[PDB]
Amino acid sequence: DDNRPMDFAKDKNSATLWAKKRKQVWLNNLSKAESTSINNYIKNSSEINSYSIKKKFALDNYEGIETLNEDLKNISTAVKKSMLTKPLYVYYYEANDKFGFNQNLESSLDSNIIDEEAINNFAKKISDTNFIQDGFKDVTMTEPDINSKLPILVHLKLPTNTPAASYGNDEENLRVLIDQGYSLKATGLSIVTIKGKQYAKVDADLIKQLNFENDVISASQWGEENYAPWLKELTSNELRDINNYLGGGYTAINKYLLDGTIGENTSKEDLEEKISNISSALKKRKIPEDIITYRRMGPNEFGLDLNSPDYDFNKVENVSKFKEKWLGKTIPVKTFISTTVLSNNISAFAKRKLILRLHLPNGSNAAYVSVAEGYKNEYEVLIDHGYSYKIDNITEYYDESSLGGKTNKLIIDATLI
Repeated sequence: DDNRPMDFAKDKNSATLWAKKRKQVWLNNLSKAESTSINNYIKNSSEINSYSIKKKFALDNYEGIETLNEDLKNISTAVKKSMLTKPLYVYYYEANDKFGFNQNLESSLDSNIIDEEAINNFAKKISDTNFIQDGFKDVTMTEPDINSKLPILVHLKLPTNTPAASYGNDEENLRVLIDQGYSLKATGLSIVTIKGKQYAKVDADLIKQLNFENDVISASQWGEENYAPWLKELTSNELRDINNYLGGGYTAINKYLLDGTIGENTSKEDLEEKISNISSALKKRKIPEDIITYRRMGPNEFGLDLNSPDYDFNKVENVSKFKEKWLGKTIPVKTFISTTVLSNNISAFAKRKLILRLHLPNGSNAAYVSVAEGYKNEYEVLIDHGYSYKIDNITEYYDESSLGGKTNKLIIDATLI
């Protein structure tokens, strides 16, 4: 029950009373599998969250580890039994990395003090961005009196209905477990002093973006519902040249857009005609709400060869190089952008190491082209040529599967602009 403030602030006694009361009931409402899985999270959260990432980006017929699948499912159903009846502010310390920001926030002259230039740049970086939150998240009810090393204090507002369960082995320092599927949107920034030391306080809202990840059924229903009319209403030439692009025409078309190259069993005129028809098609029904889309990018899309030493992300140095190079950069895109609404890996591009996770905003000129017959299983959203995207974050994970290439891969969170 929620007969409490929205923000316990520094009032640990109240927060504890509320939490104890909630948690006891919640625990009595759990299955033994659910119970087991929450205790698993207590023991093993890091492994479970890492695993959720490996799993969502894996190929279709990836089996994984059974007990961890159970933990994903059971933790989620468990916490859904503890939904908030009103908003709750929660707290956690955080590092630069989680905001895709690689400038030191600490002043070079005084360790207790935030650097002014850095915090201003930070202010820019955290704006105009929905930070996807992978895995589950556990947070504190109160401003934590721990002498944190970390530069950032997140003050996160959980909305009404958020599954957020009171849990932990210490009844006097119960934590809050937040269900996966959410993103973080900054609502304010300030410097605060805690025990003589400054922190960048990021006020943010927890929000939920459309993001099907592995939910093929939902993704298909959404694509059909929003773009079937689009398909039926195409002009004959638009339908023809979209069909051509999809059927393998994309290579020549996108190459022409990239660097004007014309293999001349075609003409500049024909290439221009197909591009103009596909583009006009893509302007016909703007993306109706923000949606996360995905692309397995080849190394060339970032100036790399398959055999470039820098492409070797199994060395930490190269991941660092890549992060320093591309973090926060704006990438102009002359080509059409083929994406999918699924996080699933794709056989034909199974070993590609760069995974674009692109925030595709409402009003973008793009279409779910997989409504077209014979393409239902591609789950593809095609974006118009000429856009750009900014890189919000670069996050590595190890794809241990052989078909995936036994390699670290980089989840590149980006926003279309």
